[PDB]
Amino acid sequence: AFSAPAAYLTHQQKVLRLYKRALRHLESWCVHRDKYRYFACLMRARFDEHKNEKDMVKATQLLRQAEEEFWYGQHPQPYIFPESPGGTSYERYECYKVPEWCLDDWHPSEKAMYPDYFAKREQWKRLRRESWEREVKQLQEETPPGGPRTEALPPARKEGDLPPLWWHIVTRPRERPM
Amino acid sequence: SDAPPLTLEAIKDRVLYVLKLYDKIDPEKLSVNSHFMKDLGLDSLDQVEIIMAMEDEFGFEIPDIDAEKLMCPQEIVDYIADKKDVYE
Amino acid sequence: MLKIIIPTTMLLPMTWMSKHNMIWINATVHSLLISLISLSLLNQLGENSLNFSLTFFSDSLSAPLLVLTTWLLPLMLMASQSHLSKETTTRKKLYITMLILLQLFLIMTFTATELILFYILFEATLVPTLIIITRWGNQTERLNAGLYFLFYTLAGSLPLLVALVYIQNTTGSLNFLIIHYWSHPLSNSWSNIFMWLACIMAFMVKMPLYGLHLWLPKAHVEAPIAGSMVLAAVLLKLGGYGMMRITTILNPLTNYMAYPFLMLSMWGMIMTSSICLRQTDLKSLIAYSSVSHMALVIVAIMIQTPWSFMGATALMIAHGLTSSMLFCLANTNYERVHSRTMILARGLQTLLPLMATWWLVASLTNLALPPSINLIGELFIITASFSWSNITIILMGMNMMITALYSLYMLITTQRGKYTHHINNIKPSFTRENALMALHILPLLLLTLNPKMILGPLY
Amino acid sequence: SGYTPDEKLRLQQLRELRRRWLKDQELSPREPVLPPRHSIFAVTHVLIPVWIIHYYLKYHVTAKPYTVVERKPRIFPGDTILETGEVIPLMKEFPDQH
Amino acid sequence: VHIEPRYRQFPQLTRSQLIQAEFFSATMWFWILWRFWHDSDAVLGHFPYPDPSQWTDEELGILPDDE
Amino acid sequence: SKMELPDYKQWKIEGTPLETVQEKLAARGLRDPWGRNEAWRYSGGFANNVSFVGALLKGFKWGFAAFVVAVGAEYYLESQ
Amino acid sequence: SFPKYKPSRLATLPATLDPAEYDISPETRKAQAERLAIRSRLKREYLLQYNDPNRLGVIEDPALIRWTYARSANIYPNFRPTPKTSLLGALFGIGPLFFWYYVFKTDRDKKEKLIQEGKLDQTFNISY
Amino acid sequence: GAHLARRYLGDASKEPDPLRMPTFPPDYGFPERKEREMVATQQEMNDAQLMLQQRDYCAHYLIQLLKCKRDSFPNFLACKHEQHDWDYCEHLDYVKRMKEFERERRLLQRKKRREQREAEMARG
Amino acid sequence: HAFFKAMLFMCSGSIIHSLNDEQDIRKMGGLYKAMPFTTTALIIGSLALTGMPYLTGFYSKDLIIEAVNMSYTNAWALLMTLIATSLTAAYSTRIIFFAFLGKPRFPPLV
Ligand SMILES: CCCCCCCCCCCCCCCCC[C@@H](O)O[C@H](CO[C@H](O)CCCCCCCCCCCCCCC)COP(=O)(O)OCC[N+](C)(C)C
Ligand SMILES: CCCCCCCC/C=C\CCCCCCCC(=O)O[C@H](COC(=O)CCCCCCC/C=C/CCCCCCCC)COP(=O)(O)OCCN
Ligand SMILES: CCCCCCCCCCCC(=O)SCCNC(=O)CCNC(=O)[C@H](O)C(C)(C)COP(=O)(O)O
Repeated sequence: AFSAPAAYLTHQQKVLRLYKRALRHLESWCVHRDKYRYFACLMRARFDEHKNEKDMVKATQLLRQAEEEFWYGQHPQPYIFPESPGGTSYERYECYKVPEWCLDDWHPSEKAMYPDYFAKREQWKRLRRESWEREVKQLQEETPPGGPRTEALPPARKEGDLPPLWWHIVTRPRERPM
Repeated sequence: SDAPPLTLEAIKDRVLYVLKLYDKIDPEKLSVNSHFMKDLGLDSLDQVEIIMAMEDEFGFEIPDIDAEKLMCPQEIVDYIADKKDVYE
Repeated sequence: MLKIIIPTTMLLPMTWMSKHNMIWINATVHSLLISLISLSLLNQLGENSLNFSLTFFSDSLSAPLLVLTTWLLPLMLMASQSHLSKETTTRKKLYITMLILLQLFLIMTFTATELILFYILFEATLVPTLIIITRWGNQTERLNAGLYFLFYTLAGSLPLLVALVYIQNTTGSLNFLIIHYWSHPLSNSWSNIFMWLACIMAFMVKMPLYGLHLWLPKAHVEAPIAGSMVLAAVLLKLGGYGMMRITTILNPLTNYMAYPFLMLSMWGMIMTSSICLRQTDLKSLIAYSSVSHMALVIVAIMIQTPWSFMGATALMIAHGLTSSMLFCLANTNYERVHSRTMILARGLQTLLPLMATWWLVASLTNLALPPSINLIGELFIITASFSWSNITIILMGMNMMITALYSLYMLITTQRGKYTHHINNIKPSFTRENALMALHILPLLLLTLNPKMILGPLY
Repeated sequence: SGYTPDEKLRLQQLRELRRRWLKDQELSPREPVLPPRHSIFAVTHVLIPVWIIHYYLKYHVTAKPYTVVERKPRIFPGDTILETGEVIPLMKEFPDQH
Repeated sequence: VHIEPRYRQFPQLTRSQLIQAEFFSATMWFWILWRFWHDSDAVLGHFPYPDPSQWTDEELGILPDDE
Repeated sequence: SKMELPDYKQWKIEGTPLETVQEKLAARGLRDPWGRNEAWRYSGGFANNVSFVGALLKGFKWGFAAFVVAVGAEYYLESQ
Repeated sequence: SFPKYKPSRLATLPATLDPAEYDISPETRKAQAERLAIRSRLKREYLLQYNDPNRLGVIEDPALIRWTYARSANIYPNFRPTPKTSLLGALFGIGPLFFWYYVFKTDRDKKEKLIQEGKLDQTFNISY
Repeated sequence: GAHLARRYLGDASKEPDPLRMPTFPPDYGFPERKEREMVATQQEMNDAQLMLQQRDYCAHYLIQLLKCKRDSFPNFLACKHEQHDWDYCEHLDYVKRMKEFERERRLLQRKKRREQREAEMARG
Repeated sequence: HAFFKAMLFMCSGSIIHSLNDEQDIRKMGGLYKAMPFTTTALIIGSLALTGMPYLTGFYSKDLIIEAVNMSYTNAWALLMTLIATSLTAAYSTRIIFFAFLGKPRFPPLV
């Protein structure tokens, strides 16, 4: 969610992700904590059995048949954390998230209430306006001629610089905005 | 009403709690700045079990791409804080 | 009928002699006043129509249509003055003049005593509409749309002219009263079959009948907002009114000449409703919905029962109000984001709540929620069709489902979800837009209390 | 394994900025600067509406035939009518299978 | 009534919720026992079920197969 | 208000099913390094829980006592 | 070993069950890097306008415009009368009309010749 | 159930069919049969508005129960004797129907036994 | 059915709110003691749903099963009705066993 993805997953990343998925589905099957703990240790052991394999081909085939086993034996209804992409509360509070630019269309009578908040907002807007050009120039400096290669962004490097393209990351609404 | 807003201090106490409840980590020599692989001598599977314990702790799931890099307790604290919108 | 007509004509020099900054105010005030005066045609005798003079008469079929026309003019003025702000004074006066001439032609067409005068006014409505579409249309495609709107209409209406003059040569009159009292059966011959077709096809293409409907998405989508409003609310109803009048000289031939038109209208009802489910343009969706509704009206007129005629009248009025409201709602968002694509702006309920309420109410009347008059008309037509044949319920039932589907699809796509992150120029709703929506909606809701007014002559 | 130097530095900078923004979303002690009988519910919500309805039913709705129709009341053997003073005889001396 | 979290311990209980819960459970059981004392017929049946093979042919009116 | 965490030193898996898991895993040459994380689910007020039939019969004692009191009063009242 | 999962149209093949992602060659990795680069260049172009302070309005997307144009206006210029196009057009266009004509005409003929017989149970049917 | 097992698996010829029953005359095996009488008049069941399925041979006890429930209204637990009487009449009606079923079954078995075995004594 | 099914839903809601908007029963542990009143209410509602004698469920459901047993009815429908009557007891049991008995399985911030 926060990190730039890479062009591909390594064998090691695939193996770790399969480890996590197998553990979570096993916990879904093994409801109770002790029984899950037992079978999770058995899983870790069966996983460690092929830990130090040097033949890449046989390691790949082990991973492949392990994925086939996981698919045949997965839980049809695994546990999902409530705010996770399948959870019962996944996007529950998206109707409460209002972008900050809406505050500029407020009537002056609405901004009469909350004077301090809006003064501090004018300060933030000044900051963004005075940082933008340095951000653009820095991004043009640090980027190869054939366009960027990944979605990674550089930090600030000078005295009063801000990390380029920061406004919509810093001014997110909230995750419980009301 | 529901739960009180999380404070970085409660977060970090909780992460350290789960970390000393882990058998492969020395309690009298674990610090908020201890590297998992480098200082405590763990491997990737230990680190995976640690993130899974952290999601069991705080009741929210962490994506695999982001986790690959939570290699010290302070990084877990920062991740949870920036995710749940805690500044203090 | 002169009392309604002269003031409408007066509106013309009143707007040509007004100050540059008062044209909208003056036109709106006096349009509303004219609408109020017209409201007095709803008093109907019962047994027969009110015959003011040899030239004009009003019916219970006619009275609802006239009130809707006069009421639609001020709403068109409210909807127009936003996108016409940059225009010169003379061109704004010309636009208002087009709208006034259109209202004048429409009022006369509905009340003309005889068919030749009805034909002339029914055809005269083409010129201001074409000028509005092609001169004030936003896109390049408007020129093509204008040609489609003109040619489809004339290809139907010229055989009607030939048929009408032939009928007056053989009968001696085209006055509607004489036509009714001296009606005689149409034999089953090739001559009578082609007379039937020439009497029917113009009104069929006006409705439009499925398969002769291709002009309508073009013209209704490429027109300015007031053009679209008058094209959907009133101009489609010329076909229904004319067919209801003309089918008195066509019996008993209609008994079997109606079969292909009934088949086309029922299956094309299903077809256009399904089309609305996969539409990327928001105006295109409202246009096809209009087509689906008018297919129902065509069925009602072709089966020739009192319940079907009552349902057809109610559905014509209700559709005229709802379709105009939906076009105005789409135009507000278009004014914001300058694109007609439906998935461009999403989650608008978070940014504009009262406009979301207007959207919900318009979508609820479009799917004919009881006890709205949309459902009154649809239910009466469905019952008459059931009497005509019990198998029509399958087609009617299917249509009801698909209509609910695409109506709520439009509502959910535009109002719900999360807002597009990039668009940041969605300003609060203006008082003008909210008042326009309310002036569409309040009359429809008010009509439920007194259903008989929009029911028609058969009632 | 883990972040790169630039990744960590940028996350730290963005973190400081975000925490300042969240801190400044707080309200000061004055922010909402706003500009300048016991049985009353049962009488306006139960008593007044039942006055209007009972008036409406008693003098308007029941002023026309067949608007309020009540199914006729059950009669049993041994009952006494109120209007005529009739008495319906009892019912045929049961076989008395006690 | 101010209850605060406890972090891995059994939550804090008030006397009111316990007394009310026990009172209503006991009420349900008392009601069931009272009813079964007074209306045991509604569960066990009241009228005897007859056995058709207990039926003579004199009361049942069939002749002895020679007529 | 402002509580803090109990000492982590107390969560011990002995006397709990986690001890049985530990011994059954030692019988395989394995070990569980997470049991002290779960020990709190068995340690305290969650030590002893009822069975299903004992749960359905929650308020049966008080209810039966009140029922017998009432039917004894019936025994003793229609004697007037 | 275990029963196999076979994909279909409305339930596709999972990525971990795809033999293609376990048979990797250097050309595959170069393709993946090219795709990532294209995604990255597009992302930067979008974020430079998204974060711009002076930008007010709706950022215009040529991909969306291409989609709507292809779905509406580009369809007829690319149409050819083909055996497939013609047969499908005839079927889906006039088939249902004649089907429904047959159904309704048959039903109404039955009902009318049934009325002529004096046999329909039309009592109480005043409204029509 | 056992009657269903006998009818659907055994020879269904030997079991009464619930739809077409009785097939034998009501006076066949009996010398004299007293025809069932009624205690409640048509007018009484019409003035009580019982229901058209509650107007059986037990309806007088139902009128008893209904009048007694209306009379002792607030005490909804006072109509116990009346309810028991109506229930008992209904139970006796039901056992009469069971006797009819059983009577029908025996006759069919008896008729088959006598008819085809006189065919037996006629075949030799 | 209105009474006890509305009560069952309200009990489930109190559970969900107490456990931080969690609805999966696999993460609900021993609440028989932690939520005593909710437990009492859900047990009484489960006993009413299953037709426990002299309860609201009993008059309505036991009479229905009695009438379905003693009428000229489709045999398959009767068999399916009986199997469903057993299924009702089983699902009710699943909720109580999983949600109220055993050890806690929810996160530690109680
Ligand atoms: C895409 C949308 C377009 C709009 C839809 C327009 C619909 C127009 C269709 C007209 C409906 C029917 C027309 C005439 C009714 C019957 C037609 C004929 O086939 O019926 C038989 C007629 O027999 C034969 O069929 C003769 C007609 C065959 C020649 C016509 C060519 C039809 C081919 C289809 C071409 C498509 C036409 C539409 C162009 C777009 C009846 O037998 P008969 O009793 O003896 O004749 C009755 C007339 N009498 C009494 C004077 C004798
Ligand atoms: C936008 C598309 C709309 C297309 C509409 C086209 C169809 C219109 C209906 C038919 C048009 C021509 C009808 C003629 C007008 C009626 C006049 C009339 O009734 O006179 C008839 C004459 O009838 C005719 O001559 C008509 C013959 C047709 C000539 C033109 C053919 C054009 C195409 C005909 C088929 C198309 C009609 C339906 C198409 C609908 C659109 C798809 C009888 O008079 P007599 O000559 O005196 O006969 C008795 C004395 N001996
Ligand atoms: C009920 C749900 C279904 C469950 C079914 C799932 C079945 C799973 C069976 C077991 C799967 C295997 O053995 S998969 C066999 C794969 N073999 C190898 O990976 C050998 C080479 N080892 C390495 O590359 C690294 O050491 C690595 C191991 C990645 C760790 O690295 P760190 O230490 O640097 O983190």
